[PDB]
Amino acid sequence: MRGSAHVVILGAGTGGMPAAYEMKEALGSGHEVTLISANDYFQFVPSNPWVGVGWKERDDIAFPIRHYVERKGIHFIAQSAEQIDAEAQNITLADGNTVHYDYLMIATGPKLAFENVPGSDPHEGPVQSICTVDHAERAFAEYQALLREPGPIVIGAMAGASCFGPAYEYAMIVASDLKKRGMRDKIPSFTFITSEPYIGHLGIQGVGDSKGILTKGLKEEGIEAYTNCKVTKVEDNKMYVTQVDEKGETIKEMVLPVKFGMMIPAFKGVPAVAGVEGLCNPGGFVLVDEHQRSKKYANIFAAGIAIAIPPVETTPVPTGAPKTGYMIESMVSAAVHNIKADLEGRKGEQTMGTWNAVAFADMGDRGAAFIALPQLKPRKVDVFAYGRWVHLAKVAFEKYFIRKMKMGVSEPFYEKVLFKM
Amino acid sequence: MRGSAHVVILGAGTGGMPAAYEMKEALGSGHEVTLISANDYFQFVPSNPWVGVGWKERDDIAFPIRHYVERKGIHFIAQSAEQIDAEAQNITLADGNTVHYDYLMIATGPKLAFENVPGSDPHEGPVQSICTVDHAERAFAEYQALLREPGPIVIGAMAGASCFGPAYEYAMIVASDLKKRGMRDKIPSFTFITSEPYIGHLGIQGVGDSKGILTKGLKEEGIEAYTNCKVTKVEDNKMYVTQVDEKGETIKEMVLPVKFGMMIPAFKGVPAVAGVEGLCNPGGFVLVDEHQRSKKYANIFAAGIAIAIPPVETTPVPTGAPKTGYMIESMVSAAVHNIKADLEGRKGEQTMGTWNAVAFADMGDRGAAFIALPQLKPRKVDVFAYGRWVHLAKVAFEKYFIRKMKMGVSEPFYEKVLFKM
Ligand SMILES: Cc1cc2nc3c(=O)[nH]c(=O)nc-3n(C[C@H](O)[C@H](O)[C@H](O)COP(=O)(O)OP(=O)(O)OC[C@H]3O[C@@H](n4cnc5c(N)ncnc54)[C@H](O)[C@@H]3O)c2cc1C
Ligand SMILES: Cc1cc2nc3c(=O)[nH]c(=O)nc-3n(C[C@H](O)[C@H](O)[C@H](O)COP(=O)(O)OP(=O)(O)OC[C@H]3O[C@@H](n4cnc5c(N)ncnc54)[C@H](O)[C@@H]3O)c2cc1C
Ligand SMILES: CCCCCCCCCCCCO[C@@H]1O[C@H](CO)[C@@H](O[C@H]2O[C@H](CO)[C@@H](O)[C@H](O)[C@H]2O)[C@H](O)[C@H]1O
Ligand SMILES: CCCCCCCCCCCCO[C@@H]1O[C@H](CO)[C@@H](O[C@H]2O[C@H](CO)[C@@H](O)[C@H](O)[C@H]2O)[C@H](O)[C@H]1O
Ligand SMILES: CCCCCCCCCCC1=C(C)C(=O)C(OC)=C(OC)C1=O
Ligand SMILES: CCCCCCCCCCC1=C(C)C(=O)C(OC)=C(OC)C1=O
Ligand SMILES: [S]
Ligand SMILES: [S]
Ligand SMILES: [S]
Ligand SMILES: [S]
Repeated sequence: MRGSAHVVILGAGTGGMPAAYEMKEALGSGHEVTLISANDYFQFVPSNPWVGVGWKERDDIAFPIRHYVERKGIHFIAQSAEQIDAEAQNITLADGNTVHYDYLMIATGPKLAFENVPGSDPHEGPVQSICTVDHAERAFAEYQALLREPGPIVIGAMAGASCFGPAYEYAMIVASDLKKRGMRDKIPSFTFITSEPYIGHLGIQGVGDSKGILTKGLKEEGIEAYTNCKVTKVEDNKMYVTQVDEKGETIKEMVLPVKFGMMIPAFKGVPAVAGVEGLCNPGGFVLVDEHQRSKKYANIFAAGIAIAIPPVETTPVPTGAPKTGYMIESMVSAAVHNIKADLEGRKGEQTMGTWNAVAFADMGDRGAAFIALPQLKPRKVDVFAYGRWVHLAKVAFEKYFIRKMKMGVSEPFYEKVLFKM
Repeated sequence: MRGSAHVVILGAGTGGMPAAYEMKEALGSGHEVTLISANDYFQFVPSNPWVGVGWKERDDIAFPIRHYVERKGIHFIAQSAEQIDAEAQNITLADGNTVHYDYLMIATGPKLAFENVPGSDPHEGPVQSICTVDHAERAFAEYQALLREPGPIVIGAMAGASCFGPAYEYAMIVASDLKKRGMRDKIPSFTFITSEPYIGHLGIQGVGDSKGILTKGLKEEGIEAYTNCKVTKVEDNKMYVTQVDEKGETIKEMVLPVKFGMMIPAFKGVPAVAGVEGLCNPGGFVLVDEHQRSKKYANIFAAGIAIAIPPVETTPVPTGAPKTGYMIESMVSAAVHNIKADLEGRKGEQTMGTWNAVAFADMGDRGAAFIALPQLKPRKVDVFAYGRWVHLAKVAFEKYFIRKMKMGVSEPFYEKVLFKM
């Protein structure tokens, strides 16, 4: 309302949860902040692969949101938004109730586009997913069914995927867990299928010696790897795969039996956001400027996986570049700053800064990680790391981020200054 | 003097040059800042290996100091200090003139301890050095003599060395340059000799896969490598090397003929500083507290290679851990802050922060670099990088640091925030 603007944050994930706290800290008691989310709990997404192999449980990586945001004066609605009317500035919830906003910050993450590959939905066949804790639990249940009745394994990433690290991580920890259980020798075949033009491309044209290291890692585990692949369908417990050459021409088709499978799907924008006229590209991603502001609606901002970022290359099989946590938090920080600036008679000038990708993977006792910036080469930083210390750093960061999601954030967010003293 | 304290910075190197500018910026026109240095020019030390193979010249990496510091109100004395009387607070210069100080910041870098190995002084025999531009020029002259009359090459690091990267870099670029000149096949033997307990230890117990990468790099260049070595003498154009086992017992002695040689020497404190009673350890390094303040004299501070840092391990052949640029600048920044604090009735609380080591090496088209922190394992960051981008980053940083040494510094110093936007 006038003089007391209502800011709604849609989606309580890696971007949206911090966005809610930061928005309320920034605006104070004179304004209303409402966080709306499909789930009543927060989950630490990067730990889902471990849930998928039974190395972690839901309770380790997830917690109920309400009390933590409410104690900060933030309203919480645990309902999915089904429609957004950008003209009237009304959000229609799954229960049919309506929420009006003065500013909207979209942080809705990805729609997991299983529809791209008929039969690939985790509920339709043997190809599972570890992108959410619900799905990771389902993946682990199927993994146990595999242990009871061993059969072919296929892990990888679909055409159009932008999130490749977790596929490699999952393959490695499944292989590891099999060995632990003395079951590895009972698997007839273990295959890695990816849309990447080469192993370790990771949607970022490689980082450090990711190609050499991941290539050798898969080989060492007896995992046969295929690149430039797209899955045309999953049917009768078989994955139908087409492999192309540099020019997109078929060099082979394969039919792979699958007892246990996990393929990272392509991401699209969620339906309620994609459905807003003029807001998004054909993929459903919000078209925003450098200030995280929608190009169509001046009072809609967006951050996280939900925003559109232009491609920098065109791979033989479509692939996308990942949108990772540090860049996401930079988007959130900028959006919050610029909304506040708007509420104070200014055009905020803050941007997300330089494009970058960062990621951790934990194989158990040791981890891998990378940092790449900016997007195109030659880069200013292009590094891949491996070792026990990376495992320890992942453990530490998870513990930290979860505590911060409970205690609240406000500051820029980062402890780079704390560990450098 | 009273109400107008005189601060003297001794040594105009990586630490001292910035220290002079930062001190004057911090104190302003009410105080006097004098920079005293043995040479009338600044040199960018990390580029010396390239001067040593003729890939760079003195004029590329060095420039006269006077005008740049004087235009900032800093007094410049291009004389070596020969004696320091800490009681009277008087510095005796090489010309016999005396300079009084109220505060002294020692930034005198290393004494190159060739005396540890009889015959190893660059002027005494074929074993040269690339630690200074004077010496690197001499190394290149001898390298040309090698080209005229090919013979055995021996490159490496002496017992007690703490600076290992440049030995590997130099070996690699000499091998590279030989190939360029079609002379590589004319070298009867090319040997790498190091006090490190293993290749790629680097005085920091390894970083990333430094061991594997440097091991393979030397092998690829046909360079035979020996670890756990100390040179007992250089004589009649032969290097007498003793190799020990884990327990320091001789497993062999070797006598290596040398036509062209380069061994990084051990570092000690410079004589004028080491000669100050109670100031230093037996090695000549200033014993300081966390605030960079001498433990003996409250008005003497120290930064850079000149300070004592306790060892964290005891290798079969003595080795030391490197003191590198980012940590050095942190020492400088803290010293300046705490001297100013003293001049304003306070004990400055600023410290150099977390121990870390960083380094670049440039092989021509591609570079290597590492970051390790803190000193003991498991680390919070332990990374090794290689590629064209590292070459480009080294070129950029050199260009930047040299310009900053001409234009002046004041700020914390760093552009991490500039390239992240
Ligand atoms: C398996 C996996 C591993 C990853 N590993 C890393 C890593 O190591 N490092 C890294 O930096 N990044 C990693 N990422 C990438 C990225 O950081 C995460 O995907 C991150 O969670 C994305 O944040 P987000 O805020 O954009 O979306 P999300 O965290 O997915 O949050 C979206 C939120 O919006 C909600 N929502 C969706 N639709 C609606 C609706 N219509 N109405 C209301 N709410 C809705 C969702 O329930 C969810 O709470 C990983 C990603 C995955 C999937
Ligand atoms: C070959 C080489 C390569 C290196 N590579 C890297 C790298 O890649 N990355 C990195 O971060 N670090 C690197 N270092 C390590 C370190 O950063 C440098 O040695 C750095 O120059 C040390 O800074 P300093 O200020 O302590 O000493 P210096 O830079 O050596 O400065 C000491 C100054 O004191 C003067 N001085 C000495 N005695 C007296 C006296 N009695 N009276 C007056 N003045 C005196 C000297 O002339 C000199 O100007 C490298 C070192 C060397 C030798
Ligand atoms: C972060 C997301 C992107 C990637 C996700 C998943 C990656 C899976 C990791 C597979 C790699 C396993 O293979 C592993 O790699 C490194 C090689 O560089 C080796 O380790 C080697 O380098 C490391 C440091 O980096 C040294 O500490 C070690 O002594 C050395 O042998 C391991 O001996 C090898 O077993
Ligand atoms: C910084 C100071 C400390 C070290 C100083 C001097 C180091 C000398 C460098 C010798 C290494 C040369 O060997 C080189 O190493 C890397 C392997 O990791 C290889 O490069 C490999 O990893 C890089 C990324 O890191 C990839 O871009 C490349 O595609 C891959 O092949 C090169 O193919 C090999 O030729
Ligand atoms: C320098 C080499 C590795 C050490 C990096 C330490 C800190 C970076 C952690 C990466 C990370 C960031 C930044 C991050 O913002 C984030 O989102 C919350 C993650 O999880 C999804 C991350 O894993
Ligand atoms: C993250 C991987 C590598 C990129 C690092 C970029 C900036 C760091 C440069 C290293 C360096 C620092 C910090 C430094 O302070 C310094 O002294 C002036 C150097 O020269 C001696 C350096 O080479
Ligand atoms: S998923
Ligand atoms: S990734
Ligand atoms: S030297
Ligand atoms: S080094």
